[PDB]
Amino acid sequence: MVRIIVKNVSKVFKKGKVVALDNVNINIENGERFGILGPSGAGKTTFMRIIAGLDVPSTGELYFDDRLVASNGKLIVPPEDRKIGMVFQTWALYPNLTAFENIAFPLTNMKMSKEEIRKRVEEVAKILDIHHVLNHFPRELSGAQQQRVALARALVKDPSLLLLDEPFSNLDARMRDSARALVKEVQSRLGVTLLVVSHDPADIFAIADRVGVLVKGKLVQVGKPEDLYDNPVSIQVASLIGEINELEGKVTNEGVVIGSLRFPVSVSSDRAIIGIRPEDVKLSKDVIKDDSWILVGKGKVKVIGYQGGLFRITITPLDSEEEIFTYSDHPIHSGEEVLVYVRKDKIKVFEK
Repeated sequence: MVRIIVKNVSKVFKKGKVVALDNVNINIENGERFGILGPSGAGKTTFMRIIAGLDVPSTGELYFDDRLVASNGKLIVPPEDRKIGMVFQTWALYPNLTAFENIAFPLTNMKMSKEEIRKRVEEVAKILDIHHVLNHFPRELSGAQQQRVALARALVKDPSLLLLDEPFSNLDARMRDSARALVKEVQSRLGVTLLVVSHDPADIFAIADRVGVLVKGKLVQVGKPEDLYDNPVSIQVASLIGEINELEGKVTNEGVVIGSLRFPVSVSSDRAIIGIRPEDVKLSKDVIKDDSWILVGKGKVKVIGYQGGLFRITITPLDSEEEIFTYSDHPIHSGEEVLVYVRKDKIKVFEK
């Protein structure tokens, strides 16, 4: 419902000594689901605060449609006038207001009568299925209910933009898929532009259609989540978007050599960084009969972990301390020599 133009936006702290954002440029389209991933919670939150109007660019400009809302150290349109709904891990519910009172709060000075406020709060509460707990204080609500009250609070003034900063991090892991699905449903129903920032790529894959990755205050890649996943511009982006094994080796005519492993790829430099995701690795004790996998050499099991009902098997090549982990239905015990296969088209390689 609103287009966001981020034009050469920079943000410094400590009188210039810290550069949290460095010349960020993004054009977010009306109704787009956009995500930001990156190593710095603070930097991502800084970006989010600038979009919300809780902070301003040190240099550069920010537009909502064609309206200049902030520019070069000046706040031009404050948050309450930007048609934004915020679901921020750091913006909690007021503990001594009931759910109703929490949801009604943003309407206090919106020139609405008592009945108008009640009708609006009840309407939103019904849609988010918390109408029946409106009289409860937050402490007496379940985690999912608190999430829903926070979302109702964000939606009560009918925003054009929904901003989410670590929105599911208060919830038990088991409840997050439901919460992500609810946010997806809300966005579809309202058609709001949506911006989500998170440390967790699962939030990005679930909700965002286009994602930018922030490293050291710089937007280093922008694209569909699957494109960042399969075609990352760097090993750092590769790891931000999902699990990956990072190995360093020597470039040779026969491939990149890492001890007893050799990957059939090359780069122009003397050494290379190999990226291979755990799903793109398979181990065996003898050759397999499957031409969709290629042999890269021998390895030895170093250690096994157990997670999600699967065995996390870590190997190293012979004559190397570099590690590769993968997940399996069955264990291969520590010290065992194995053959290492990978998906050829999934090997990522970068110059060192």
